[PDB]
Amino acid sequence: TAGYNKFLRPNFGGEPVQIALTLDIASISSISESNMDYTATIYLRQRWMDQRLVFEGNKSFTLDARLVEFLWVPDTYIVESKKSFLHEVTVGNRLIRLFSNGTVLYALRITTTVACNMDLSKYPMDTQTCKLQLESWGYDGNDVEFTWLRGNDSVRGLEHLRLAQYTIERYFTLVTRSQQETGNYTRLVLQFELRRNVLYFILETYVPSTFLVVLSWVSFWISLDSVPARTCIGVTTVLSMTTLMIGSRTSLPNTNCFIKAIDVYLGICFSFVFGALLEYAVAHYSSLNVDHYSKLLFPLIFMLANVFYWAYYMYF
Amino acid sequence: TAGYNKFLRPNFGGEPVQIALTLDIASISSISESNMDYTATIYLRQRWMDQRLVFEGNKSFTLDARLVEFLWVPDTYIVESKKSFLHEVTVGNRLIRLFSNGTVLYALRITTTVACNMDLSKYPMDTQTCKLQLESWGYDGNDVEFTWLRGNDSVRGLEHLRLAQYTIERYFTLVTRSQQETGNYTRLVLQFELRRNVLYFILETYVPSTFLVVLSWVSFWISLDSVPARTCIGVTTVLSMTTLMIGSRTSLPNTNCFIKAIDVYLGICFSFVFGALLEYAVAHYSSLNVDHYSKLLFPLIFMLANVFYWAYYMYF
Amino acid sequence: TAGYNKFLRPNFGGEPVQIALTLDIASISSISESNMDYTATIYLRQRWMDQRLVFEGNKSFTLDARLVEFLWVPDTYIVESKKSFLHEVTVGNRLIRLFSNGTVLYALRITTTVACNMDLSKYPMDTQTCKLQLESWGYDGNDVEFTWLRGNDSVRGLEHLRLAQYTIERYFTLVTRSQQETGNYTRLVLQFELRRNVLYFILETYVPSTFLVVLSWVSFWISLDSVPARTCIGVTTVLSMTTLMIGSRTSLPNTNCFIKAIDVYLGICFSFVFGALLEYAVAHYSSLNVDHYSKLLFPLIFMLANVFYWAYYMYF
Amino acid sequence: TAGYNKFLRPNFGGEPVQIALTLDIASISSISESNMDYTATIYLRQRWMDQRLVFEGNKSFTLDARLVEFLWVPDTYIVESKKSFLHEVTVGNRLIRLFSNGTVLYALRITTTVACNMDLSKYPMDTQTCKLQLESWGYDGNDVEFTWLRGNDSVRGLEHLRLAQYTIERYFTLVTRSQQETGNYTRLVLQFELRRNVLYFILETYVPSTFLVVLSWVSFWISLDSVPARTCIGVTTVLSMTTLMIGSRTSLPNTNCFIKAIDVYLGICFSFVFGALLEYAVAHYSSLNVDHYSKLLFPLIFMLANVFYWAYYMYF
Amino acid sequence: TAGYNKFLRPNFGGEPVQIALTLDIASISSISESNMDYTATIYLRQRWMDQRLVFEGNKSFTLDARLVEFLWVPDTYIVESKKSFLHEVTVGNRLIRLFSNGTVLYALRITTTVACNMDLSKYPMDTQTCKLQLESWGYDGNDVEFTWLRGNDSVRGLEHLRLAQYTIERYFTLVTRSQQETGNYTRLVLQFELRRNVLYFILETYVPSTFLVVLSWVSFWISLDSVPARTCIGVTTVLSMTTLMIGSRTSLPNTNCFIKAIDVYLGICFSFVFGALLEYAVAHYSSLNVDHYSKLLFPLIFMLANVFYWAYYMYF
Ligand SMILES: *[C@@H]1O[C@H](CO)[C@@H](O[C@@H]2O[C@H](CO)[C@@H](O[C@@H]3O[C@H](CO)[C@@H](O[C@H]4O[C@H](CO)[C@@H](O)[C@H](O)[C@@H]4O)[C@H](O)[C@@H]3O)[C@H](O)[C@H]2NC(C)=O)[C@H](O)[C@H]1NC(C)=O
Ligand SMILES: *[C@@H]1O[C@H](CO)[C@@H](O[C@@H]2O[C@H](CO)[C@@H](O[C@@H]3O[C@H](CO)[C@@H](O[C@H]4O[C@H](CO)[C@@H](O)[C@H](O)[C@@H]4O)[C@H](O)[C@@H]3O)[C@H](O)[C@H]2NC(C)=O)[C@H](O)[C@H]1NC(C)=O
Ligand SMILES: *[C@@H]1O[C@H](CO)[C@@H](O[C@@H]2O[C@H](CO)[C@@H](O[C@@H]3O[C@H](CO)[C@@H](O[C@H]4O[C@H](CO)[C@@H](O)[C@H](O)[C@@H]4O)[C@H](O)[C@@H]3O)[C@H](O)[C@H]2NC(C)=O)[C@H](O)[C@H]1NC(C)=O
Ligand SMILES: *[C@@H]1O[C@H](CO)[C@@H](O[C@@H]2O[C@H](CO)[C@@H](O[C@@H]3O[C@H](CO)[C@@H](O[C@H]4O[C@H](CO)[C@@H](O)[C@H](O)[C@@H]4O)[C@H](O)[C@@H]3O)[C@H](O)[C@H]2NC(C)=O)[C@H](O)[C@H]1NC(C)=O
Ligand SMILES: *[C@@H]1O[C@H](CO)[C@@H](O[C@@H]2O[C@H](CO)[C@@H](O[C@@H]3O[C@H](CO)[C@@H](O[C@H]4O[C@H](CO)[C@@H](O)[C@H](O)[C@@H]4O)[C@H](O)[C@@H]3O)[C@H](O)[C@H]2NC(C)=O)[C@H](O)[C@H]1NC(C)=O
Ligand SMILES: *[C@@H]1O[C@H](CO)[C@@H](O)[C@H](O)[C@H]1NC(C)=O
Ligand SMILES: *[C@@H]1O[C@H](CO)[C@@H](O)[C@H](O)[C@H]1NC(C)=O
Ligand SMILES: *[C@@H]1O[C@H](CO)[C@@H](O)[C@H](O)[C@H]1NC(C)=O
Ligand SMILES: *[C@@H]1O[C@H](CO)[C@@H](O)[C@H](O)[C@H]1NC(C)=O
Ligand SMILES: *[C@@H]1O[C@H](CO)[C@@H](O)[C@H](O)[C@H]1NC(C)=O
Repeated sequence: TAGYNKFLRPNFGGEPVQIALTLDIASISSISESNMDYTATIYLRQRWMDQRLVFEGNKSFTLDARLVEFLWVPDTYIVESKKSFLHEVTVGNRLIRLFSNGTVLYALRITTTVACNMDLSKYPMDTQTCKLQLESWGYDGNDVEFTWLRGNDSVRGLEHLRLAQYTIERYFTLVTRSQQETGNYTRLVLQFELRRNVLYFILETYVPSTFLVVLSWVSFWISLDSVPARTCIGVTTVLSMTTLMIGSRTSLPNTNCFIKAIDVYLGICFSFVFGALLEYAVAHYSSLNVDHYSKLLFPLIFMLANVFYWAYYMYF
Repeated sequence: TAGYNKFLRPNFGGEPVQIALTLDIASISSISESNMDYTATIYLRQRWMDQRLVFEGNKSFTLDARLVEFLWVPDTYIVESKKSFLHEVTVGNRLIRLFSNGTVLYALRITTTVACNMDLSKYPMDTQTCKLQLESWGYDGNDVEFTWLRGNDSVRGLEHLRLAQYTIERYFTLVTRSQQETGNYTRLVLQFELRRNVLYFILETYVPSTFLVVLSWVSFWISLDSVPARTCIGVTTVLSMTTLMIGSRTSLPNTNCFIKAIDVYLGICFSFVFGALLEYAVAHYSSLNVDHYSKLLFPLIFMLANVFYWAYYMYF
Repeated sequence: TAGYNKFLRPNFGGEPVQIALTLDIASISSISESNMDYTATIYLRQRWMDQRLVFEGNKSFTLDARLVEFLWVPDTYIVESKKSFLHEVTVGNRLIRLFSNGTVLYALRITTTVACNMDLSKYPMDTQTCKLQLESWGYDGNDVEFTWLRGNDSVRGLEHLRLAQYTIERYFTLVTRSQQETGNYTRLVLQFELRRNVLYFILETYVPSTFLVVLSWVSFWISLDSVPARTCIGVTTVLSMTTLMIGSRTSLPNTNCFIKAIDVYLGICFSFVFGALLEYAVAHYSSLNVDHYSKLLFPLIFMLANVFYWAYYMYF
Repeated sequence: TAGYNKFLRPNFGGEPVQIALTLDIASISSISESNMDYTATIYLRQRWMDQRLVFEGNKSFTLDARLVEFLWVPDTYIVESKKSFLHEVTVGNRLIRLFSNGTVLYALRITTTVACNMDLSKYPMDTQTCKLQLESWGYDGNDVEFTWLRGNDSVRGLEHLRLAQYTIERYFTLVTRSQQETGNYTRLVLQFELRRNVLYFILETYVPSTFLVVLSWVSFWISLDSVPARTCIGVTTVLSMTTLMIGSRTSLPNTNCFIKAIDVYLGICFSFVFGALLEYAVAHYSSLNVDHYSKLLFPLIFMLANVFYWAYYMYF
Repeated sequence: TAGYNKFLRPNFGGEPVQIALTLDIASISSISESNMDYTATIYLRQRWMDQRLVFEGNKSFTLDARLVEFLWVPDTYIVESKKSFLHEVTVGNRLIRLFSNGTVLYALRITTTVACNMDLSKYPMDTQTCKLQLESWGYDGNDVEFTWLRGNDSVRGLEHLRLAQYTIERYFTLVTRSQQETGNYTRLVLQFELRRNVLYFILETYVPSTFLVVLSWVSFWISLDSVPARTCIGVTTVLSMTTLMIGSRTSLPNTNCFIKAIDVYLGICFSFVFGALLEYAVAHYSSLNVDHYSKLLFPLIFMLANVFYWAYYMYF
């Protein structure tokens, strides 16, 4: 039998081993944009056929995890894993199940940290297509062929997963063929699109900015004769805009090097406030008309620009 | 005897193994709302019957932990564990106790990090029903049946536990039947309701906000003739409200994406201050009556709104 | 001999093993009030008698640490340890010493993190009685009896330890009997009282608050005729008190949920400043006497209140 | 055969083992300037010839990773590694491939943290030449000779790598000879120049500073007759410059002890603002001409100084 | 031969083993004053004579690291290590070299974290004499005698090490005799004096404070007639001094409980500014002479006090 053949894959020499995969994401622990990765716990299930491990019977038997050290198991590995570990809570979280016809069920609880590149250009409404790829580290396509057990039904838990900030709406599984120097491999890629919620940032960041712009508009009505009111409203507007900029800049650490969307909108609001103050100063200098015309020109142009920005960042 | 049968569960083929469970939470190390989990140390005790491990005698014997590697132990596992480890202080923290009739006592010190979903909508008075679920990773309900030794007496230490911010008032144990693709499992769920203290946030955050609103009310009495006093009181009110908002927003990191309760109350206070300032400005503009009427209208309506908010967030 | 009896404790069946303990705290690495624990390195020494490990001779012999895997060692464990590890610098930091009459010396370097509950009510002058408890995880009092080798002598290094913020003044060792569900255990508890230094917080936090209150007192002498000086002194007082409050609140993270002592004193100072400003405003309103009477009333009452607070928080 | 000769290197005594190396940087996880290191995942491939491991055949065979414990593998090590670990996702990420003529392919997934010294003098445009050096820890040049399989081809993935803040433009591999006390070693050094992006810091930090200097220039046009406008513009300029300095100083922790470039430019801008304010004060004192001459002198000299600084920090 | 004698030290019974030590600090990774320790990577080399490991020959042979598990190696350990680990990059970073006459070379790459007590009284110019002590954990002076191979030449890399903030100027090695309860041990202590750079803190913290004091001096020239200029200069001075105090207090976390030197100097500057403001207020009150006399008295006394402070904190 397979005494010292545990190093030899089933059908050592000839047809490769067809391993069917099943994934069950118990929970996506975190999604770090600063480190550009995601930590998630998965229930990796693999099913192959070992002709040397067959027996006479009708039913299957669940064996201890310590038997894994005596049998052959596929060298499955996450392609873009930075740090992963099999859970050892009480014993090794390994399920091994031997079947009559040779089927071997191998289940593991793996907490993995996969790095998916994130483009934060449309940061408030960005959709990140993050992938979890499983491949054989040592055995190429001529030795191990990885396959999905039930297509897109193989992966479970992603449909009902609701993260803190993101939400999976479209996930699917593919059987790609990776071409490396050592050889050709069959890679199983489960890719899912994480879309951040849109309402939170609007009601918590965009609404205060709109209120600041409204206060800047109101600042036009107050004239220079009432210097206390003008000074107070200007101080409040400037201080609130500075605090809003600070709060927006402190949400995400200085790690990204792209042009964001919330930053552009806040810069537009700050530029509008600065231009309003500069126009008030210029009107005062010229007087010692324009303000009345601005009181009607600013709302229409500002609303049109806001609609243009929204149409640009939602549709095209 | 069970020479190589340590991989075989007791009564391998036929009736399952009835394992009685006992829990003893020594300490809940932390409760992280940002990561939405809790780290706690538990004294997991399991009792089953091994017919192959029986002997002739009357008394029980405590064996070394290293004997665990030679016997069969259940593959108990925490369902929602992110990171757990058996303590190795001097030796492996394992108690194995063999009995005359076949009873096996298996005790472990496990520091586990279980993720329980937290809803922070009523954040100052939120009650989180966090669960600790134990299940067999490999053996289904037809092989291992998990049971509580003494019902709700089995779990000890939760009644006398007093955390820093929370307090357990109602905890109970259930025997649920989890239906997975591999098979049906008997899960033991100890769920406990953690209720945060109510007085600390009221006396440290709500009271300063009430004092700020009182100062805003007092600002009405001071007229425009004394510009220094009005300027000082307005500056103090605005600066204090901004600092209070900053302190409230820095307590919890930017991880939750829900509408909180302390945020709503602080926003109401900020809106009241802003409306008071705007009404003062409008009254000054109209004069160059309303303030006297407001001095009587504001207290009653404000108190009624506060009572309505309290009744909404305490009862229904 | 004890071929496979390494799993069997000495005198397996009958009188228990009397293990004498010796502790040597090399350094208390940290004392975290936010996590409510302390990390310290200890030189754990255990001495028992193994009748099966006796030989003919007169002298003792130091054996390699790898021999520990072949002998029986007590399952000593820290009762409230959150994370501990035996040091592996070059080899395993284990001293095993075999003696002629059967004495076995077992020394380990253990960096442990013990959680001791901290009451921060009198935070500037709090004394925390933190304990380090050693117990047998598996063997009860009928199998292993833990004893202190030399009573309060046994523990060394605590008398000469001077931490950054604390100072041990009274430490002692007790032999308690813990009653658990599994059985009764002999626990060795070394408890030490850590007292924080009193002068640092007085000279760095209380003195600036006293200077702020003195400046608030001086603010009474300046009249309303010199509006620049009054405005400057008021701005300086308010800004300094806000900065002092911020610095006091940022020293300890938002983890405790108790009423502190430094917070109470700073709140008293802030209330005094606010009351001084309010009284100045009320006197100005009434004039358009009281201030002169206050200039004499405030010092005596303030000093008496400070003495009462000091007597309350030092003696009773 | 090589029964106990796994401790003996191939050709034990005589000609050394020629090991050909291949590197494949899957991802550079992080580049920490505060800790002055970089964490990256590499696919280390080694090819040597074991005369004792030859067999009769024509094709190669991929063996299990557990066979590595039975064969001889080179003691390759990263020279400046602070913390590294071979990935264990499902099994040990080891590829072992035995060939007919004796070639042995050994592939490992290693996440390493190499410390490369960073000179942050020209911090916005600094180019760091960070190295990854592989050497034999035990076997000197007379026992193991490390060689690159394909010269600069050998390393793959660096050309297409685009980090968050840096960009590799020139990387190359060298075979150096390290002279140590124990012996002479053949070190394989892959050194790559990481150049930080230039546009982000200009458009996000330098542009606000330029706008602040422009506002300071505009402050000259406003005269002392309009004290509200002058006070507002001065307050805005000072507050904005302080906030910009704070934001620049909070980007990098207080770890470097060098004279940076962004700090010098921001200090120049702050000195310009302070000198403008001082000159305005001096002109007011002298009046109770210079400002008109300054309105023309400042732009030319400021632009020339900026061009000189740019030429200094880009070319020489 | 030494079949089971690997637990027995060479010359088991009689003369002790003379182990010659060699140190090579590859890099001091960090020096944490908050935790009062330093993390550094060392190349620990030990040379002893094993009479049972001799063979017939003329040359030495480098054996695999896995042979270490079969031989006897000294139980060297860092006396004040909080956390250390032998590097496992590809294999165990162990060099074992057997010689003809019995010499055994044992080299290890150890990243260690040694706690050296730090006195931050003269914090800007503090010199910390931090030690790295190596001792035998189990074998006393009658079993293992640790010796330096070449005295001060034994340690390499410290002379050319230039850290971020510190600089080693005087390091030396000593053979001390530690007296413990178990026995007397030969400890090898390499102690080095780390001196922080003096110019960085002067040009980045002391220079802004001096500029603030200069601005406070200039504030005397401006009279009360120009209230805008006086208000602006006072606001700038107070705000800049507060920001400088905040920046100085945020450099080091609230962990030390000593009287620093930079804190004393900044407090002196703050007291000077406060006294200048108080003297201006008192002069204004008395007028409604002193300022002219102060304009000459302040520079000389301030310079003399600064020189006295410098002489105190540099020489005696
Ligand atoms: C023992 O037998 C071995 C196999 O039976 C022999 O190894 C092979 O040796 C040949 C040549 O000696 C190698 O061919 C080269 O392989 C290179 C790497 O694949 C090729 O480079 C091309 O491909 C890589 C990968 O995509 C590109 O990155 C690169 O830019 C280029 O396009 C060469 O072009 C060439 O084909 C062959 O790869 C080796 N096989 C393996 C598995 O390494 C070995 O030489 C024999 N030894 C003796 C002494 O006879
Ligand atoms: C060797 O013997 C094995 C067992 O004796 C055989 O394995 C079984 O094979 C059958 C069909 O070949 C499997 O039946 C299917 O199982 C699917 C998964 O359970 C079912 O899917 C349904 O259930 C899942 C889980 O709830 C849902 O997620 C899914 O949406 C769907 O509702 C199918 O509907 C179908 O029943 C059976 O499960 C296999 N058993 C195991 C333990 O995997 C094996 O085929 C035999 N091999 C040979 C060569 O004869
Ligand atoms: C095989 O032999 C075993 C021992 O020889 C048997 O185990 C014992 O079984 C008896 C009853 O079947 C147990 O008695 C109960 O134990 C409970 C737990 O101790 C008690 O509860 C009380 O004490 C706990 C602990 O303090 C409290 O928390 C609780 O609130 C309550 O006050 C019960 O009151 C009762 O005494 C005994 O404990 C078992 N021993 C052990 C070591 O578990 C076993 O049943 C035998 N099996 C067969 C098939 O005969
Ligand atoms: C058993 O055999 C061993 C080897 O066969 C012997 O070890 C050698 O012993 C000799 C002298 O006893 C050593 O020579 C010295 O080595 C020093 C270290 O290399 C040299 O120092 C110089 O080089 C170092 C390293 O560059 C510099 O840092 C230093 O400043 C100086 O420039 C000495 O100058 C001198 O050569 C030799 O190194 C040993 N070999 C090894 C591998 O250690 C051993 O003595 C024999 N024992 C007996 C009992 O006979
Ligand atoms: C078996 O043989 C063993 C050794 O052959 C015996 O162990 C020794 O037992 C004697 C007394 O029974 C111990 O003497 C005491 O040791 C104390 C600890 O050293 C001393 O305390 C003094 O020294 C310590 C350490 O510096 C100080 O901290 C303390 O304050 C005090 O000054 C005592 O004063 C006294 O000497 C001896 O130490 C033991 N040896 C060891 C290695 O532990 C053992 O008893 C024998 N058993 C039987 C049954 O005969
Ligand atoms: C899964 O669904 C995707 C669409 O989201 C589709 O492209 C793919 O073919 C599906 N895979 C299978 C085979 O079910
Ligand atoms: C434990 O308590 C819960 C809640 O009261 C109850 O539903 C359950 O039946 C109890 N279990 C036992 C066995 O007492
Ligand atoms: C240790 O000290 C405590 C406190 O003084 C005392 O109660 C106890 O009895 C002492 N133990 C011995 C054995 O000296
Ligand atoms: C690798 O590239 C460097 C830089 O061009 C060159 O100096 C070196 O010789 C190259 N090595 C080989 C073997 O091509
Ligand atoms: C090492 O140098 C120190 C002085 O730096 C000296 O005290 C010591 O004796 C020297 N050791 C030897 C043996 O060279």
